[PDB]
Amino acid sequence: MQVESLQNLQVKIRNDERNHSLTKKYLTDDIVKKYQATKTSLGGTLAQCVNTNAYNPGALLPRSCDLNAYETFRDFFDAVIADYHKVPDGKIQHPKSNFGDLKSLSFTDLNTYGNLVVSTRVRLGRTVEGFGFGPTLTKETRIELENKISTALHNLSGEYEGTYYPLTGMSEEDRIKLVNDHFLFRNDDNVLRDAGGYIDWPTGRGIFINKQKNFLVWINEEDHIRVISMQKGGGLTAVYKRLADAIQELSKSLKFAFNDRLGFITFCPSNLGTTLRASVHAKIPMLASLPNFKEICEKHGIQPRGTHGEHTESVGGIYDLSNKRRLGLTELDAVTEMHSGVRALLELEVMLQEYNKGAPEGVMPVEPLTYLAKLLEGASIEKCYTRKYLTPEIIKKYDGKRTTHGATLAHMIRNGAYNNRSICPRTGEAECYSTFIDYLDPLICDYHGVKDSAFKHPAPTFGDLSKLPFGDLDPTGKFIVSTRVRVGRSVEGFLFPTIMSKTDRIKLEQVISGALKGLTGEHAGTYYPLTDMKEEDRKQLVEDHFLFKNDDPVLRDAGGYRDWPVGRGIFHNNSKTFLVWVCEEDHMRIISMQQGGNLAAVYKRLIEGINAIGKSMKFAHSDKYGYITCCPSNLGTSMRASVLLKIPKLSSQPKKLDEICAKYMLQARGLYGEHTESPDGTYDISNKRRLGLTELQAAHEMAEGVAKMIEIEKGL
Ligand SMILES: Nc1ncnc2c1ncn2[C@@H]1O[C@H](COP(=O)(O)OP(=O)(O)O)[C@@H](O)[C@H]1O
Ligand SMILES: Nc1ncnc2c1ncn2[C@@H]1O[C@H](COP(=O)(O)OP(=O)(O)O)[C@@H](O)[C@H]1O
Ligand SMILES: N=C(N)NCCS(=O)(=O)O
Ligand SMILES: N=C(N)NCCS(=O)(=O)O
Ligand SMILES: [Mg+2]
Ligand SMILES: [Mg+2]
Repeated sequence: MQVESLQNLQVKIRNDERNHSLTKKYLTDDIVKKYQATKTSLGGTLAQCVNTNAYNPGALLPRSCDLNAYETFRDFFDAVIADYHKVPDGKIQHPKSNFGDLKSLSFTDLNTYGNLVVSTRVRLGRTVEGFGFGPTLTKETRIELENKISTALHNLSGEYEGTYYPLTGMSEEDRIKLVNDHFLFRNDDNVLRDAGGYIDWPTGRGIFINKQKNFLVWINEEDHIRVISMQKGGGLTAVYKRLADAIQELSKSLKFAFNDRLGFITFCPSNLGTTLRASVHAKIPMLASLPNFKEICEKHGIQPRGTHGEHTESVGGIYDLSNKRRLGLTELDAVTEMHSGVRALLELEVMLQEYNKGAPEGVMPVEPLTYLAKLLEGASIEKCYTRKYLTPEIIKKYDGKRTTHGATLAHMIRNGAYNNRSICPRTGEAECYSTFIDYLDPLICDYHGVKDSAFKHPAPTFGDLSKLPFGDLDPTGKFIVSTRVRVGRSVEGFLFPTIMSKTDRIKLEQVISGALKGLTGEHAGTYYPLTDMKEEDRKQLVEDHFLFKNDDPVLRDAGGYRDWPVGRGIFHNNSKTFLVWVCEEDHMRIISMQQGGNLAAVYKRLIEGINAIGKSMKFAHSDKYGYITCCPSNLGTSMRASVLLKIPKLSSQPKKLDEICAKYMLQARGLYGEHTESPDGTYDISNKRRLGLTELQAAHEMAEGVAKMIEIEKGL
């Protein structure tokens, strides 16, 4: 196989902005210098290994010119393997082959759990010693390999009797039937092609199929052999045993390449070790719809794969589920993990289907309350309001309940269950605060530090915008970078961004963007739908502290990134002193900011903007809780006044900082908001409480708070 010089290949890969491969990562100048003239014992080169990465930016891994590539270019492959298979401290290791004691082995049929499994499949790969892969085979040696393999296949015992169908002179209608029946590989794998997988096609290739049609072998496609066991239903025990017996019989007729570090050698580094992939095709549309679906799979040791294109137009929800691991465990370990992980996922799909029977369409489905309650147990009952008030009495009273429009208690604790460092819930609609009042009301009192709960949250009280109890603090630029004040609002009649539907978002955005487009004067500006905004535009505004971020796991697991990015947007005036996030955590976030410390100018611009917006829609509001929001922490005024405060460096004593914080009902966030760290010792310094006080008071408790936190400056 003739390819470009290794150094050309490295340039192409490196200058390709789209390439994010492990090849790119580890194909270093040192590596290229060390290996550029080196040949394997079968005549292969590192260039032949990485060729495909140069022409397919999407591929994550290299391939191998032949089985000796792993040893000959070890500095390169070990790095790639250690990373991909997540090997601890790069001590790559693989245990001796072990399928288990077949006569005593039994796994429950996977259709026990909701009867969702169309079919079950297990496959292995093997390399035969003394032969190269695509880059280093000749036409005649590939045919010799093919003959050696088919010969051993014909000598297989009774259950494995069948027919070998070479790919050469097989009709295009037989081939296309076999592929759709899930029996045969496809033709169109560009990664494989540019790795040399289709040289001299179709000679030396074929498929073996037994009479029963539940065991089959691919010769010289992606590996020397791919050995496959499969049938309808969820009978994994039978599928596994059939595979294991076949490969043990074949092991006596063929010498398979095996490595003490890497296990069985394969063409792609992804398949080293067991090479074993045990899979089901299962109907799991609700589990598949969850925000953290992939991570839930990963956590159970399972990789999900789509099946899009394998069915008619209206067939959905069918996924390939398999053990993610290959390397550093036995075959028995692998299929056991597959079986435990898939069972758990399938059971979770049954629980979701039961628990969300009858819920509104497009509304996020949720795990059962007692399931999420158990995950929440990894959170601290002293820091986490979400857990502290989720008592056994609460679960008993509220499990099974829905608001009028479908919100549950399970919904609002879900972000906490999956992000145990998070400390507040995220509600689904305004009606949550009455429906689930026994849980939310004492949490609300605790967080906001209500002292006399006999009284209403004050009516909206913004004060006289002409004579304010603060003015320009007027600093230098020594402590305060930028002054900012924001409020959240909800629109009556709409579910919150957590569980609202796509169609809801489209209608909400229309209401709000309409009002925003009509703002005049200092508040006149442009609305930017996230659907039309470029990725470097968006990231600039985010790093400029103007736009909300799109990768917060806590908001993601609460439902807030569903149907992304439909109905999300940023509005701002030309100066960017006034801004509105449409449908992030809340329906609205109305923001005023500028460089400097002039809180009064910032505050005034904010209040004027709120009133103008409020002409076109009714904000959700209660006597007890004031302006209602997604998170209970943002009730009342829903107001957060803040500056980014360079305190070099009271950070030095983060307890002199935490004391000076608890002492004002103020909160410390990172440079880029909550759940971020602070370089520079620069701190997001805001008033903590928003309920049980007016908008003037909230901003004054901040002013006094910062005025004082500053003053412990160069007395230091
Ligand atoms: N559990 C299963 N039941 C039926 N067919 C399957 C199953 N798992 C995989 N397949 C089929 O195998 C073929 C190739 O799948 P692929 O994802 O490349 O798996 P592998 O890498 O193990 O060959 C496709 O037709 C796919 O539908
Ligand atoms: N005083 C400030 N100056 C500049 N940016 C700020 C200030 N306060 C908050 N931000 C930014 O606003 C964004 C929102 O983050 P977050 O902490 O979630 O605040 P909220 O959601 O209450 O608006 C973040 O990028 C944060 O860095
Ligand atoms: N083809 C296999 N075996 N894995 C996919 C890796 S890659 O094509 O993304 O490099
Ligand atoms: N409501 C927001 N964004 N944060 C509350 C604090 S936490 O729940 O994210 O820990
Ligand atoms: Mg495949
Ligand atoms: Mg936020």
